[PDB]
Amino acid sequence: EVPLPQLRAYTVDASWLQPMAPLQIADHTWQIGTEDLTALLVQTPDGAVLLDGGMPQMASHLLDNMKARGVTPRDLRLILLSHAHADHAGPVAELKRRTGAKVAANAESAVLLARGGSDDLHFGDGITYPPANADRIVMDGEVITVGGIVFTAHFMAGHTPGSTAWTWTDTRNGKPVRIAYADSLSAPGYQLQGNPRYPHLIEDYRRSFATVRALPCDVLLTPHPGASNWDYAAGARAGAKALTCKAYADAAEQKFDGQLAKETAG
Ligand SMILES: O=C(O)c1c(-c2ccccc2)oc(-c2ccccc2)c1C(=O)O
Ligand SMILES: [Zn+2]
Ligand SMILES: [Zn+2]
Repeated sequence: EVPLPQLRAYTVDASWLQPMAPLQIADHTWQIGTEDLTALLVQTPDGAVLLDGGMPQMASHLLDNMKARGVTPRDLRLILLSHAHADHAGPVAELKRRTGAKVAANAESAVLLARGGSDDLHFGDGITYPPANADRIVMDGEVITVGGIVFTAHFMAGHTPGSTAWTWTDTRNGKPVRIAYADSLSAPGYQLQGNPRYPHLIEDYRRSFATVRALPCDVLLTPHPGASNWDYAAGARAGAKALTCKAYADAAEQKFDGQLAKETAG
């Protein structure tokens, strides 16, 4: 007699869990996550913003990196998200408890976050994390301003219903740098065609390729840094091979077209 299987925790490559010191992207913007998961701190004269936190277990590390940058728990005003999967929104509930941060997100991301990632359209209850509530709901193209860094939301549904690119203008050497944090355009293990839980999935992805291609994009960053060819562990060379938003979108569309063909064959 065979019992039901134990629960299996989702495990990741060691580099996804490997702490790194803050890496400066532009005058106000730093990577403060691990070697292989993005978590961006944007520091202003009127508080700080975090875009993504990575996995559930990264909360204390993020807080240590914030302190190294001079940002206290009270100083963190706002959390934004690329999308609400465990590997990017992991530690959000814990950060809200340990800091002043409030969460702004679109309705789709807020609903999935409130679920802690459960009942995912594709992963089901396979990748759950602690639930969190959003404090503010944002619409496509809506702007949020903190200390004169202006973040604009660009909905790019597909990877999740609520996938979002966040764009802002920072500086380097007194010159503007248009940063684009574009969400994932992967479909890992997804049923793409005739999916009853996401009937217009393909059309949403195609529109999202177009959105990403057109973003204001001097520097592209992605939730998984490898997708945009970042190597955070390479210090001074971390961003040298980085893709343009146009190149990222083209590569993603080519991979998606291959996946569609394999699906039809399978
Ligand atoms: O966010 C996702 O859906 C992806 C995840 C993931 C999601 C939740 C928990 C653990 C991993 O891994 C990957 C991934 C796995 C291996 C290599 C690169 C990315 C994802 C992707 O392709 O977007
Ligand atoms: Zn994801
Ligand atoms: Zn991911």
